[PDB]
Amino acid sequence: RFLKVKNWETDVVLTDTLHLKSTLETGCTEHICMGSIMLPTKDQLFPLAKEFLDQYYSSIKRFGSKAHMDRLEEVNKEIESTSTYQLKDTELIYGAKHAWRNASRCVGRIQWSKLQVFDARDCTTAHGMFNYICNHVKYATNKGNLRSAITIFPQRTDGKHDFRVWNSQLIRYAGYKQPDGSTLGDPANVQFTEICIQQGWKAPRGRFDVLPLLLQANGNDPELFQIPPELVLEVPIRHPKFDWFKDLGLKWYGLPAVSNMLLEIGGLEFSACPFSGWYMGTEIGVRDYCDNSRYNILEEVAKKMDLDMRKTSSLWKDQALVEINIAVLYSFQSDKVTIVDHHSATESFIKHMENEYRCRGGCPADWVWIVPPMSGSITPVFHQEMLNYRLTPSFEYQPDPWNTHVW
Amino acid sequence: RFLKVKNWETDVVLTDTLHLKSTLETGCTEHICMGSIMLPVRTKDQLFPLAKEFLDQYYSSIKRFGSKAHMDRLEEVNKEIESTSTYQLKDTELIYGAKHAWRNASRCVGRIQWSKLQVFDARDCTTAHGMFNYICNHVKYATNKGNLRSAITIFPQRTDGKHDFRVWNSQLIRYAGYKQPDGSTLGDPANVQFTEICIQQGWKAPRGRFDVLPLLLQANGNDPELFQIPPELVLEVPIRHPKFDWFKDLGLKWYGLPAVSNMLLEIGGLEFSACPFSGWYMGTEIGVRDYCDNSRYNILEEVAKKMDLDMRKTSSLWKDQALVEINIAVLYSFQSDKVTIVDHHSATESFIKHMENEYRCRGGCPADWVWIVPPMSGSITPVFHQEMLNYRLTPSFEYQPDPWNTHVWKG
Ligand code: HEM
Ligand code: HEM
Ligand SMILES: Cc1cc(N)nc(CCc2cc(F)cc(CCCN(C)C)c2)c1
Ligand SMILES: Cc1cc(N)nc(CCc2cc(F)cc(CCCN(C)C)c2)c1
Ligand SMILES: C[C@H](O)[C@H](O)[C@H]1CNc2nc(N)[nH]c(=O)c2N1
Ligand SMILES: C[C@H](O)[C@H](O)[C@H]1CNc2nc(N)[nH]c(=O)c2N1
Ligand SMILES: [Zn+2]
Repeated sequence: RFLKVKNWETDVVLTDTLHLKSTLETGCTEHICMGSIMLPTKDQLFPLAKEFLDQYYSSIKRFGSKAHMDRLEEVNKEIESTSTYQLKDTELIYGAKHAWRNASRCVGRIQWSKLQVFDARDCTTAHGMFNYICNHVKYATNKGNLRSAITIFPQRTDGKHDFRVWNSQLIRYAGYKQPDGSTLGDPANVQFTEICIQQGWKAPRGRFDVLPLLLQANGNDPELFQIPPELVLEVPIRHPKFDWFKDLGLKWYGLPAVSNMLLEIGGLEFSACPFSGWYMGTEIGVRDYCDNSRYNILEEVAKKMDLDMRKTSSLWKDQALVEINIAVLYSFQSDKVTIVDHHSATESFIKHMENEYRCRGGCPADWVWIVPPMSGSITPVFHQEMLNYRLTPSFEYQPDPWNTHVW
Repeated sequence: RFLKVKNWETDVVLTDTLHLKSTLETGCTEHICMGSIMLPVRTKDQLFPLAKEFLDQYYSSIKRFGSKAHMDRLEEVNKEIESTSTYQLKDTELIYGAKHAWRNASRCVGRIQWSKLQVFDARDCTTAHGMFNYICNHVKYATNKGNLRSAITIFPQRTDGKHDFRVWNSQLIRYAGYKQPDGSTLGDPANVQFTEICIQQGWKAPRGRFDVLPLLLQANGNDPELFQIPPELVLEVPIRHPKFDWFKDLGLKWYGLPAVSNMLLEIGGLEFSACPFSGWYMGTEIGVRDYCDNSRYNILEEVAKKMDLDMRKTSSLWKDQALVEINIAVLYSFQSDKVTIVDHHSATESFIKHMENEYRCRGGCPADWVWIVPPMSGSITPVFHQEMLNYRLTPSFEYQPDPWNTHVWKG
């Protein structure tokens, strides 16, 4: 019931007590581990509220206070009357920060307490949503000196008045299927791109077309908006040794901003809660550029390097992979856009774990997602045992809106 | 019940039914995933159902389920159990069992080869000297002058837990580690404790960076005895790089034969506590883990210096760059010397095909993603994108405690 995790590089052992507070389920059982699977009423509401308010009031050293009891009573009375309840600003900010703190798949959580929370609960329309999002984008970008932020739209009511950002991320490149049979731009975004066109977007059929926002307010029909180009900071990718690299025509955007997840706080559900931090280099250079079902540039790069691509054992793929990731980091750094390499980031995370174990009694972590997609065992997280469990508040996946939407 | 796994690169979906035959536990619960945790004398009572489960599987596999031969065998085993408190496997059952333990090993990427395993029956062995002879023969057969052949040698099963056969070496061939008074380490830091035991047991250490350890062999629960594997049987490979000529001067080599000797083979409830097995190396085992772990030979710095990489900031990815060159060198050396080796691209691609074949023919393939994905370049291998289900089937290979912690010394 008290669990130990070992680091096999350092022999440091940590003891986890925090998992006992866990409430949501894992997908795993005593007979089967699903650790590598990517996607495994009033009566319901009050214990969730209580659960949350207890941890909130504990966090401010006011557990068992009159203010605690009063709030507990006030929320209880409000649920009986209104079926739901509204969070105080203080609770909202606490909840969002802790959702991030509890994100077991996030290597960047050392930063969790430094998060700018934009309260957009007064938003009523898609145009309003657009305004709020432009402001988020500009604030977070900060001329390349990135700052973590979340913008939080009104909470779910009856599920028929959901606010949704249809984009999976605030900033992404379009995807187009060619009559050539091939794929132009980002293959991951082909279907979403069609929904944009079908809803009226005039696509420029390029390779790096920043997508438009598709915004849904109050359960109404979604609408299209274009982020001001001057608010989308992009970085042309060059290599600090290969002059030819620039001719590949690669660029990426500076702001990673996830917009499709569900924020759950104290039983309440925030269906539209876009959040952003800054990139770890491998996200772009390993996954975005080298994934086979993505931009898949390994072959082109290798040829420019004149590698023997006859036999896998020459490790030409591995060599190109490194150089591509070198270029990414170099290009962001040169243009003063915040970025972190996988060594720095995993090193920070180990320090964060040790802090969390020391100050909270644990840190839920998903090894499968925490270990970088390149050079795994030369990062300290590879050698770190991690316990994965679900704490609340949380960010959760939710179904894409086009499957759910009564049009 | 049915379970789906998805490959996120291809959208290929597979359906697992095999997990219904799972017995042993995972360590996980509905509240916690222990998927990245490294680690987790039997009564007649529990033994016969374990025997029966096994014998049912065996007779199904040879398409004689329910046959008179099947029924007589169950009969014969049941009686032998209630009479002698244990039982003996037939040669055929032993071979079937060993192959399936490998086939079931969810942490092994090399399982496409599982049906080609040479099984050496060493159940007639009685002394440590006899163990030595068997192990030399295994090493010679498996090495095959560089054309490596998978093999396993199976020593007598556990009886009361007081007469265990054990190979004290974690692997048959491995380099010594020596801790210096200044705190530095000569050789393989992983093997310091065991090296110290060997020395205490009377081994004369040459004290170099690549000293092959002697074998420490325990028969019938007696105190272990030291033996030196004939050097001419230990195939080694000097590591050089195809373009960097200074790489040879790093003075690196490795042995060709990876042979795990510290695990326990369970077949039909019987426990084989000494069952050394061998295959051939995937390059990253040596080039990534052995050479480049901070806790092992740790050569990243020296290599990076000789390549003259910018090492002042990690963002140059000097470590990643050096790591690739080292791994090219390992593969290059082995291939040049005609010693069997496989790269992590070939091996993972072969595993995916094996896994899919297993799903179609067997209804599943238990696999541990955390171990299957190679320790470099993870997502440019197809296993990274493959959802996997991890569960435990028997027969199986299991960890067991280190013998120096449990052994009762006779003196
Ligand atoms: C500030 C620097 C940050 C870094 C370096 C970072 C890094 C990462 C990385 C590399 C991943 C894996 C994503 C993937 O492979 O697709 C991830 C996942 C995740 N991050 Fe962080 N992140 C940062 C900020 C944030 C913030 C501000 C939040 C929320 C407020 C957050 C919440 C999450 C969540 C919920 C996941 C898992 C999402 C999923 O399961 O798909 N991150 N992060
Ligand atoms: C023939 C070529 C083979 C290849 C390329 C191969 C590859 C591998 C690799 C890379 C690992 C991970 C090792 C580590 O990271 O320490 C592994 C683990 C394992 N292999 Fe295979 N292997 C082969 C043959 C065999 C054979 C012949 C057996 C048994 C009959 C076997 C059983 C296992 C088991 C039980 C593990 C898990 C070890 C543990 O948990 O410590 N393998 N294999
Ligand atoms: C907040 C944040 C910071 C950071 N460094 N990275 C992220 C993820 C950004 C991202 C950006 C993006 F465009 C796509 C994805 C993942 C796509 C869906 N997966 C599940 C296949 C993620 C988010
Ligand atoms: C049979 C076989 C084939 C193959 N390609 N590889 C192996 C593993 C070889 C090996 C050889 C070795 F010396 C050490 C290890 C791992 C030690 C335990 N870890 C947790 C530190 C493994 C075994
Ligand atoms: C199947 C497997 O779970 C899938 O490929 C995962 C593996 N680990 C990952 N880790 C991160 N950080 N991001 C990912 O998209 C994935 N994909
Ligand atoms: C903590 C973690 O489970 C540990 O470092 C594992 C990770 N995956 C591995 N995978 C392989 N093949 N071999 C290993 O030793 C490990 N070590
Ligand atoms: Zn699990």
